[PDB]
Amino acid sequence: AMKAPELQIQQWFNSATDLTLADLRGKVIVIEAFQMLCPGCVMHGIPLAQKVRAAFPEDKVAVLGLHTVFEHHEAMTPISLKAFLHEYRIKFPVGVDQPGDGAMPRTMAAYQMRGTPSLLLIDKAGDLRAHHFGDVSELLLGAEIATLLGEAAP
Amino acid sequence: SNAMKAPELQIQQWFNSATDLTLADLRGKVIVIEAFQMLCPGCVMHGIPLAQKVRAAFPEDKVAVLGLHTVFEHHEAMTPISLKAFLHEYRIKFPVGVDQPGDGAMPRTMAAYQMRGTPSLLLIDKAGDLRAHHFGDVSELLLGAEIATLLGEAAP
Amino acid sequence: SNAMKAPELQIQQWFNSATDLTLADLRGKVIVIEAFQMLCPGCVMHGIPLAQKVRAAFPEDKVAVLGLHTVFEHHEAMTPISLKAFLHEYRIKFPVGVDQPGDGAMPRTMAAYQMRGTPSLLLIDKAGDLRAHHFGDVSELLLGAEIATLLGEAAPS
Amino acid sequence: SNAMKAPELQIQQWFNSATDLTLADLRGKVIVIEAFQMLCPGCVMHGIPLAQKVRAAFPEDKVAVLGLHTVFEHHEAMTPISLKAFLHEYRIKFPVGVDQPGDGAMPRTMAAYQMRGTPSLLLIDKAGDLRAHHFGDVSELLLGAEIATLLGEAA
Repeated sequence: AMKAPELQIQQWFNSATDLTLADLRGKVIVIEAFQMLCPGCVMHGIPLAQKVRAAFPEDKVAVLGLHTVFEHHEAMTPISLKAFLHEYRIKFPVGVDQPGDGAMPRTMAAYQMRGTPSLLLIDKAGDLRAHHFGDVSELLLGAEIATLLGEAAP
Repeated sequence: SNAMKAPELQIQQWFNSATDLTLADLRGKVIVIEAFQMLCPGCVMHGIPLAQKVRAAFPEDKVAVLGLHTVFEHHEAMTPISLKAFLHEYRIKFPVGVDQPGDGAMPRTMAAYQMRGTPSLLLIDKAGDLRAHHFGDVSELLLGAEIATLLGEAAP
Repeated sequence: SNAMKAPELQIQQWFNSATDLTLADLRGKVIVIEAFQMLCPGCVMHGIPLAQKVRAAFPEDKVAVLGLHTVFEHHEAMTPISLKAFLHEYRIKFPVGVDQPGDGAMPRTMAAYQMRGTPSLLLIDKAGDLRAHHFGDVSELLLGAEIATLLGEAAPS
Repeated sequence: SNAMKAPELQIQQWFNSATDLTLADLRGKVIVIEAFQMLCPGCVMHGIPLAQKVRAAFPEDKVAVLGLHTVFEHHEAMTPISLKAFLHEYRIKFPVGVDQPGDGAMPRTMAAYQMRGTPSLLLIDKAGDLRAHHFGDVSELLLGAEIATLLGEAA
């Protein structure tokens, strides 16, 4: 039906461990898929993910970044991303999506994302429940997160 | 004046420019230089958009707008390959010069101008003298006033 | 036993390789890894020519030879665009992996292996265990002896 | 004279030098210029060591030794960013000038001297005329002889 595909991560930043979705079962998971050089991610996507992180507690809601480099690959390598996350004070876990055989990296391809910024919501069972591309109403995102937090744990 | 000649640009490479621009090529124009780092949040939010507003407000024949990429930290994260993509993604079309690597962390032009950080905005007159040097937030009213003052002066 | 476990490679990208190579992929081969920086004079003068001799002296079916670009200084001078040109000019044709950036200066695989600098030469047995770890100058007679010893050992499974 | 006047250097940036050096600055000294690319194996193995051998054999006051980084291929791989680190790693301390990038692949000093490739070694006399232009391997005996001859000529 709707099981969220496993993350395929080359390298994690801001994380002691190699996080998987299975590690996060029982939490609502918000994934911000972004490119560090995408003006919409920097202006809207990343700040939204920071608002979510600030508005909901860690024990109930996981917020993750997924750096899905599908263009200008040499300009946005993990060494660039490391500096990005430092300069923009981004503290939540951020996974480098595993580069693919072509332009799109593996997690992006598995989720059939249209590009960036994309926001994915996974429920406590690990099912994919929303997938927003571009601008997101904060009111409606809040509504969706609440709907998922009000559901029973597996 | 007690004004002094603007030191010559020391550029490693140019983006968005058919030629290797010098301040001497630009003699007779008022020159606006936006010194920035591409991973500096204040440069991306305020400094570059301000330089674009100047470009849109004044004609090319009268006012030159240049970007100067002055990387003084995280050098490996802001190499010319990254800058090229950044200019493309942000649709920045005016000429942008990569400042040459310095003896230490600060690059050559930045040091020559004794710049204190980024974003910094420099204004050079028709005669090639440095007339303003702003670090950080700049009032658009004040900036327009200064540019008009320099435009109102007789060509050299 | 003196056979410590070999950490999994943490690589950002590969040159001269169709696939993302892992040590698990290479199980059953003796693996020689040359960890180098492209601007390190000892790597250019000695380490890389040694890796190429190993590659020429042993068959690909039995011995894998891998380069690991472990940039721990002057990071901006030794980025992958620079490495690509270096591998071309020096005709280095075996797979070369760029070590992932670390928390600090040292990259991740280099730190995992507790390397002292470059060049370093690491030898991993058919079972995936680290068996030698040489820093700097290496005796070709003694390295050839170590590779034979490892090749002499029974396959795993 | 006998010999073509050496064309002016067209340098984007100098390393290991307090000033923007010119051939005119060095009138009255014999000048040895080693044109090289930092990723060129023959430059690293033979050309730069030769320049260093010259610098060690002859006093600073009589013989100037300059490097000229003439990047004509893999341009993006050998910028001054990478050259700064290379000079440090290899402990090259003599003045090194980045040749001004050209319109095409060849930078401007390289094109002005019609160099065949790297390493190339140029010899300029005390009067500023080009007296030798070598490509690839150079005989140290021959080079020493050529330098002595130029050093033997009047002011």
